[PDB]
Amino acid sequence: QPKRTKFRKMHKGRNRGLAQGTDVSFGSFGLKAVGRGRLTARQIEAARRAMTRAVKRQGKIWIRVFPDKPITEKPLAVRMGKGKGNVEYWVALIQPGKVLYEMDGVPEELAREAFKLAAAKLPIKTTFVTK
Amino acid sequence: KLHDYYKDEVVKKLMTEFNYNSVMQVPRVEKITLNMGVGEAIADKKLLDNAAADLAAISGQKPLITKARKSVAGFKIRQGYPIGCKVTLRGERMWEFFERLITIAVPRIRDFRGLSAKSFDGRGNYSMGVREQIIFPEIDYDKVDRVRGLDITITTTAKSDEEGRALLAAFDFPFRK
Amino acid sequence: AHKKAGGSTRNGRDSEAKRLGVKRFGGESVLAGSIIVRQRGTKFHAGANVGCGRDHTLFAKADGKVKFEVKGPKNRKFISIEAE
Amino acid sequence: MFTINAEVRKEQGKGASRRLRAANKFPAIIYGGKEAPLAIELDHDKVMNMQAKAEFYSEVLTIVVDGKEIKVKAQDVQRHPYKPKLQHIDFVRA
Amino acid sequence: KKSARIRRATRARRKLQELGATRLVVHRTPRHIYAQVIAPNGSEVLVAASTVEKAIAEQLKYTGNKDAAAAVGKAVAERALEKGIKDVSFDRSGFQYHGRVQALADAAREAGL
RNA sequence: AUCAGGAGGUUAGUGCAAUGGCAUAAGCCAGCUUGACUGCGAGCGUGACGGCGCGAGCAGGUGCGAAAGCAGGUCAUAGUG
RNA sequence: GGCGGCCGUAGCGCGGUGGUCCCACCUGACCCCAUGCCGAACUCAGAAGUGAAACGCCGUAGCGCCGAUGGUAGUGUGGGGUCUCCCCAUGCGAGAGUAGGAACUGCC
Repeated sequence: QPKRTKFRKMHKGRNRGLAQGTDVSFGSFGLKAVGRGRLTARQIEAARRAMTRAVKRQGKIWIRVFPDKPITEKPLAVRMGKGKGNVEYWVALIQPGKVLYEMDGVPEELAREAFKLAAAKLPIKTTFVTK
Repeated sequence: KLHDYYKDEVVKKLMTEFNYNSVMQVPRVEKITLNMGVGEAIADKKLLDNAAADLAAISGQKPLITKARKSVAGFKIRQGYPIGCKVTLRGERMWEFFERLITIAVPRIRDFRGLSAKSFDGRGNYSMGVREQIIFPEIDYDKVDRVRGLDITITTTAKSDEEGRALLAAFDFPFRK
Repeated sequence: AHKKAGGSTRNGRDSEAKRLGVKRFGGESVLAGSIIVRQRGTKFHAGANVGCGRDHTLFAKADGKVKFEVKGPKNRKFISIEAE
Repeated sequence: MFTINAEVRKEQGKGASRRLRAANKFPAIIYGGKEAPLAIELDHDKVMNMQAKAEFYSEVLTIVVDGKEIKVKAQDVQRHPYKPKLQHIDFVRA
Repeated sequence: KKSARIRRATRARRKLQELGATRLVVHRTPRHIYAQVIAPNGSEVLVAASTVEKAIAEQLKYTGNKDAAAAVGKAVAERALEKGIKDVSFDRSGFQYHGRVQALADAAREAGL
């Protein structure tokens, strides 16, 4: 699927947004996912809102990858109208070795349980990384 | 005459006791622009005649009638309407009209003040404020209809309020505080 | 009137350009090659364009410009057979 | 002062490197100003556990290549993708 | 190609380089006048003479007039013919007509160039 | 609105749908002036095929320029049978 | 400052310092000559005053550009397996990184 964006027509809005956590200090942690895959904005919200709703203990939870690749669909016959932007909103491109969610935290992992809850929402076997 | 000493003698002195720097920058040549009073509105097709007719007596040559750039904007302006009419030139002329202007005929008006308010604030271009009735040694006393009163400007490249005006009060008076 | 809808060029036809002028045999003073019109300067072999280089050779004939900013638009300095 | 054993990179290549990584060994390059750069073959197991210790990059590592030490410090470490391991590390004589 | 700084000042001339000959630059100073016969590839000056050198002969009046510009042309050209050059083009970078440069050129031909 | 100063390769502008080119400029302003000349060839369009077009000479001559030089209409590619 | 050589690593910014030898600024416009409106341009003349803009030297490598020592991803090419897919052989190696050059050289 040739990477896409817009410069076309305006579609729906972002189901995501709340970056959460404080960004006064930049860290280098994360949660890598072995395997490339396209994740829609919605599923990203469910996973993000899953951990954020569990890491009430603190914060410093952040995400680097965001959906920037639109995908249109077409319901009915066919013969006039390339594609409209429906349920299929922006989608993020994840690399075989890309870090998605990283939380600035020293060995006190209380979010591993949160990342686990989210790891069951995105279609891809993710693994927990300390580095 | 009394004008050459101001660019070799009374220029180093005003740069020693309260400056401490080089020789240049304070103060050159470059033409001096002499604008005219807005002739628009006053009357109709006229005044332009008595104009350039009196502005050609105190100096040489005659003003030119130039228009603006044909480019309509957000204002009531047509295409091809004489406006501005400005002409400035030098070479060695703008040096004497700084003598016979502030020496004679003044103080010699009728009700001259003496104290002037702080014209500029943080710039170089000063200011002015003369009335309509003036008496000059280079103008007839009885034969001129409609008295004219044009301002007087001076371009300078200063950097601070002080260090300046100290050269103006070196020949052009009065000026009390 | 004015233009709109941002984009690159604007689609055309099939490129009409060749590359005549062996410049290693007989060569009458004329346009050596064909791609873009209007250009002067080179009076002999002056094949010189950014890259690995360029070249031509042998042919005694005064003047001989190129096509334009293409196959060595730069103007070198003289060149002929070996002893015309 | 961590003491590690190593050799010299003769067959410099990705193919030869993979045969070493399979035997728990990875390449490395050492430089030191006037000293001519040198590519060696360090032990994977050892270095891996030693690089985990922060002080690893601050110590004057005593790498004994073949039969003699060199004494250098760690700079950067290139990790492997699909399998979390050491791919290549840079060093500087100290 | 783009226009070099020299081409932007149009002081040079590529049309005179395509021939493969020499030039006859005419430098002018509010005090003296100079002329040279420089050849391509750098600033190779074969022969040259200054109006100040004209005094060596027997010059009295000023050296910043027209009659002086013509005297220099005859000198620079005379020395040129002694060198081995016959033809030469005029190269006056920025100047008016009928000026001192014209008198310099007219003087060069008077010699044999 | 205008004018003065500073920053500013230029995103301006250049007739036209776009790309490419250009600033002590093919851009702008002003002045001047007007080569859109005649005749005849060589070359260019994988693969032969006309009209037409274009680049580049020669012979004789119009315009402008000091001259080289520039033109076969308007920077090039649609406005034709 | 004069006078040469090499002669696009001399694009473009920036620093120190020196010669009243030289040179722009500057200064003055009587005249040749010239500005459609303005000796500003143009052109001519003298040199009070500096080096604030040249030039001679010489100190930074930013950025452009031209070379050199080291190498992962990517990629050329031909066989292997494998659900997709991936691997191997072989010629190189993104781009990052370590360095070279801000003139060089003779004479008065």
